[PDB]
Amino acid sequence: KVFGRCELAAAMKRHGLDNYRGYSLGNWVCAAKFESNFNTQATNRNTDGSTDYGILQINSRWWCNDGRTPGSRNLCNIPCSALLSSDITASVNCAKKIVSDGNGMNAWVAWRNRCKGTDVQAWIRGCRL
Ligand SMILES: [Cl-]
Ligand SMILES: [Cl-]
Ligand SMILES: [Cl-]
Ligand SMILES: [Cl-]
Ligand SMILES: [Cl-]
Ligand SMILES: [Cl-]
Ligand SMILES: [Cl-]
Ligand SMILES: [Cl-]
Ligand SMILES: [Cs+]
Ligand SMILES: [Cs+]
Ligand SMILES: [Cs+]
Ligand SMILES: [Cs+]
Ligand SMILES: [Cs+]
Ligand SMILES: [Cs+]
Ligand SMILES: [Cs+]
Repeated sequence: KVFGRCELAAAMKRHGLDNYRGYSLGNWVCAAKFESNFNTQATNRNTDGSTDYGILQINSRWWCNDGRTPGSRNLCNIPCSALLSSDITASVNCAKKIVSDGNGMNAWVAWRNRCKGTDVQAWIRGCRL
């Protein structure tokens, strides 16, 4: 599923991500825009052999099992395919664990490089939330 910007903002809020660990909803929408262009089915292979899955491009190295990432963990206790669903619940639940891991949203390199410190409220401007 390719979400609309306001559509995704609303889903993320519904799932409790708005201000989770102090990160406003715009931060989450901005990260999804640059991670997946809002497409739940986004996959991207990393140089190390791990793969990133879904709207927030969650990495198999730590967070989900794909069966082909040697020496990895599965700390969200999910198959990585669950992160590609049109329903975002599993991605949001896993992202809550990731953002709580010590480095906040810097866990997402694209958030750090393209969202961090910007007018992230623009990503939710105009949305009925
Ligand atoms: Cl929308
Ligand atoms: Cl957009
Ligand atoms: Cl915001
Ligand atoms: Cl594996
Ligand atoms: Cl594990
Ligand atoms: Cl599995
Ligand atoms: Cl959803
Ligand atoms: Cl933080
Ligand atoms: Cs990647
Ligand atoms: Cs790419
Ligand atoms: Cs790649
Ligand atoms: Cs990525
Ligand atoms: Cs493993
Ligand atoms: Cs596990
Ligand atoms: Cs789970």
